[PDB]
Amino acid sequence: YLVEFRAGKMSLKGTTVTPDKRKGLVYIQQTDDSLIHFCWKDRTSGTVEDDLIIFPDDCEFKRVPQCPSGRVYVLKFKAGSKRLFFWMQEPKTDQDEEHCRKVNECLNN
Repeated sequence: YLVEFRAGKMSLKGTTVTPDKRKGLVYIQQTDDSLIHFCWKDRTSGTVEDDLIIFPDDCEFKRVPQCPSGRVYVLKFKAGSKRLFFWMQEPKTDQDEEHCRKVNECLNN
């Protein structure tokens, strides 16, 4: 994996963005066709539930500022305003911003 870190996901439940409680792993992998996949894996089951091919400039990964936990990040698509939300699961917050920087580097490089 190019980048990996502990994080939960969220889903739209009707109109409502709803955090998924499961322990998860976000990772980015380059496949042998040279494409870049942004993925989310359920740590308990091992199942990869999300696998998105991302090209440079498609996305920006960013902290969501108004969340009091400070742990919520969004993968925002520049075309269509599609958004995927994640919440950091490492117990200390020290590495959150570095994980975020590494995501943007891997996707845009």
